[PDB]
Amino acid sequence: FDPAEKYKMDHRRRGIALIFNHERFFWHLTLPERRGTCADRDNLTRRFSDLGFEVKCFNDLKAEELLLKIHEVSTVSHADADCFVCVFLSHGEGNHIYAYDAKIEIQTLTGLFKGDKCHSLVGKPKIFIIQACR
Amino acid sequence: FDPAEKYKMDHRRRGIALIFNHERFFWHLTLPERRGTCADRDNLTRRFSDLGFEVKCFNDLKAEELLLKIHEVSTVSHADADCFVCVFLSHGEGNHIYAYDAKIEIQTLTGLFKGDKCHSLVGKPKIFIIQAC
Amino acid sequence: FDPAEKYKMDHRRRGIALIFNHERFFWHLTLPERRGTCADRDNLTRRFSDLGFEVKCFNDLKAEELLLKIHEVSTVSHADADCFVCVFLSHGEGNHIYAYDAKIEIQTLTGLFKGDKCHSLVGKPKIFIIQAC
Amino acid sequence: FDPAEKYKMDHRRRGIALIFNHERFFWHLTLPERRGTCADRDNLTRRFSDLGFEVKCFNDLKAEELLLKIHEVSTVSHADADCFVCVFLSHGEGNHIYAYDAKIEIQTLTGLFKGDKCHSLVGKPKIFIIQAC
Amino acid sequence: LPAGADFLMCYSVAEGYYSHRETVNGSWYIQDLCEMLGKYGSSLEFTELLTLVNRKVSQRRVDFCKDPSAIGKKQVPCFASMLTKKLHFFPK
Amino acid sequence: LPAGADFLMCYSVAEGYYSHRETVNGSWYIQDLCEMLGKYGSSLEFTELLTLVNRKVSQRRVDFCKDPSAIGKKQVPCFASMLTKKLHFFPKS
Amino acid sequence: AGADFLMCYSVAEGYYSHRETVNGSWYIQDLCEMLGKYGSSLEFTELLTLVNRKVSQRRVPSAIGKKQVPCFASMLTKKLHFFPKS
Repeated sequence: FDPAEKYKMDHRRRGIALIFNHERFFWHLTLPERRGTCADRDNLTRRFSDLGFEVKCFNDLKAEELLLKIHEVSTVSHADADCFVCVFLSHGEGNHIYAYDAKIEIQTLTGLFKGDKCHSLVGKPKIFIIQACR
Repeated sequence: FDPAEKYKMDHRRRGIALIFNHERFFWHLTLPERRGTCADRDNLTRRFSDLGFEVKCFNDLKAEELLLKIHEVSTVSHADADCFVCVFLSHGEGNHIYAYDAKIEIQTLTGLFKGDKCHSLVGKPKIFIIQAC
Repeated sequence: FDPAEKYKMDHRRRGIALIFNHERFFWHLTLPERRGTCADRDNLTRRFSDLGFEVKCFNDLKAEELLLKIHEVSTVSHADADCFVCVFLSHGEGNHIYAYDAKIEIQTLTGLFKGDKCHSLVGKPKIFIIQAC
Repeated sequence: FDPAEKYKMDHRRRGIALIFNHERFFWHLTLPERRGTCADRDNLTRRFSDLGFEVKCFNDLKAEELLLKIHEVSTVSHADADCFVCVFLSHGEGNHIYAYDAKIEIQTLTGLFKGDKCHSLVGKPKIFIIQAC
Repeated sequence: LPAGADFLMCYSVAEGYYSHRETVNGSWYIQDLCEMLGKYGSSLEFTELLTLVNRKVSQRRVDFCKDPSAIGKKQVPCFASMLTKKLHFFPK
Repeated sequence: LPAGADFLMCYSVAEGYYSHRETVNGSWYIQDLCEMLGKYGSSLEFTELLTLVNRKVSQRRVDFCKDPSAIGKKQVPCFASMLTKKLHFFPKS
Repeated sequence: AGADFLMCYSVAEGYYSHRETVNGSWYIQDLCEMLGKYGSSLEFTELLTLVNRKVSQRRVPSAIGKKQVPCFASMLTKKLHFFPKS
């Protein structure tokens, strides 16, 4: 037993840094809001990439590629990865539908990894970074 | 590889804590000097014993019972021990021959482990606390 | 900007380590539960005292001295204290009234210090340890 | 009294990293040694630069330029610097003259600053990395 | 679960997991917490200590051969920090 | 918030606190997270880094003279750990 | 010697320093390796203590039982960190 034990972070890859932008059901998007979202994504994309992550970005505007993306992340093997990161990004001052749809997505995204449902991530860090406002 | 790697300290014993007083060839021992040395010995004895060490104290006054003590500690197995501590204590503004004897005693005390010819302490910390002038 | 910055823990006292036991409306309480509760309270009490805490214990059995205890902790000063600890201990597989009562007690306990509603703890660590079902 | 007190490293600059190479009086300098010495200076220059240091390199081959370089470093104010670093580099196998000159050079470089002559570095870490044989 | 600035919420079991019943020795989470307070309380930063407790408790097993109904069950604690600095309990 | 073992849940704001609106530069929480990731990510332990993010963000204020609407309010982030070990992101060899 | 001095020695007394190779020397290589990874975070004497291990475990002439054992002497009064400057 060892108080300074660290997670083993010496696998071939770091892992996927998934970045999800919650965009659907949000109207009256101001210019500062639009370029801030792009600022947050780009900033997150740079910083995680430099730490060895393979950044994957997508949104919920289409819905076709949403399901195609959600099932892709479900079936991905992380056997050669150190960890997994998922950033959920959304706007403040959202309407009732927007906020509610956020919680469903957050429950779903993390629902895919709860109670060790992804066997290649067992014993490996699963970091979830959530920016939301009701 | 680990930068937080610690020495193994889960052995049966903590180890011996030798406390040596250099006294011989000191001819005018004042009251503060006498009590101070006692205060230092007692204080060290208390702190190291509470840390689990086995405190063994002695001086170099009686040369007959010194030689036996050096052999007493030189032949010891530290296999069941975490580490080894040795404190050398001598007085200040001592005479010429007193200071010289200190250096030879320190080189001899340290040499008993310094060549790595105490095999049972290999890979284990050997701590030497030295008070001299 | 110091990335190794630490809370200033140099006040005259560490602070109170409150140990709360949720006992009321529990009507089973077997031999292991009975003595296990005493073992946890005892174990907790010894460890926090060794870290300098002023340990305070009570339960919700007597509603009269419950409110008086709740009121005293609401009003007592922490200005000479480093931090504040509160430990909430409740049994397992209690009834539905027992479990619901626990949620209300936890919210109230944490609500006494919530936002920054207790001024002599502003900018000081507030530690809540919770065992429940 | 903080048992985890750190040096205040919040000045404008980190400070100077002095990389000195002892070359003079070394005869028959092998190519590999020339490459290794370059590798050490380069590696040291890269690592300290990334830690914020203004790295300054020089050797003792030229008599005049040496006196000018030591003079330059002797009259630098370290008021807005966190610390001072000096690396003495010298070749492994070298003649009695080479090894003697190294010793005199090391005492000269540490003789500056020492005690507390350099008042702008008083209370600040002074780090000497010494590779002699 | 409304908290506040400089709060540290330490939980005995995360949601969707099982809490081992009380024994004569106490509970798994408090025993381990106390063990770590005894050994590392004076020196370790407290969230690092809490992380050890997440490890010790999450690795505790019952004798599944004696009780096969317990198979699949483990206790995984959790903590939630709104601390803004490192927290140490150095001797006063 | 059903989360399993080895999870680390990082929140931009706790309950009963305010989120500063999106600007051209982005958001407070993500700016600071990213400033810290870029400065300490490859060296410090990740929960230590997130504690710095808790501080930086929670210390952020706005000009109360121009906008005295948002006064007496701050953004206080939070994180929930079910990690069993220290987490470092040292450069991969 | 001096107050707040730190003397980092490549080889201690009674021990042998390795030959200079084309890739540099053992001491500086390992020192520089640790600075690269641990320099911005770790306390510098902890970092020096790592170098003591790294160089002492290195091995290469019938004198076999042989290693370079570095040494550091600290007259530092506080912890030394090189956290990235603003």
